[PDB]
Amino acid sequence: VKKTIVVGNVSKYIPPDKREENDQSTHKWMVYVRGSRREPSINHFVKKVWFFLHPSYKPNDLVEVREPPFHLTRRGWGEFPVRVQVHFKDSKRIDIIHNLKLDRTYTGLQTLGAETVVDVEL
Repeated sequence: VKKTIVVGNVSKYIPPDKREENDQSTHKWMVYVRGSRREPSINHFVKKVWFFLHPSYKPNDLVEVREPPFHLTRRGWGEFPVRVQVHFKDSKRIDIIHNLKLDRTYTGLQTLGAETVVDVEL
């Protein structure tokens, strides 16, 4: 019946020397869809997830993940709203907007950006 869905992102700063010749991206970010802290795995009631990205990611601005974990990894230089559509196995689809937050430690280590928490009724 009642389930918690968390859409979050981590990111790491890419130091200037470690950036690819043809890629001016400052960060590598990962958006994730998980359950509660108590039940992080959502594979048993989530069929797949669609990630709707910023137009700059065209033609790959819509990414489908059907196999857990429900993660998307990309490089970028900007914060934008990531639209996440979660498809449930029994019943139905819900849209979650996650405002991507990029690392400001500038350590080059992966840090938690932000988490968007929603309660779904099913």
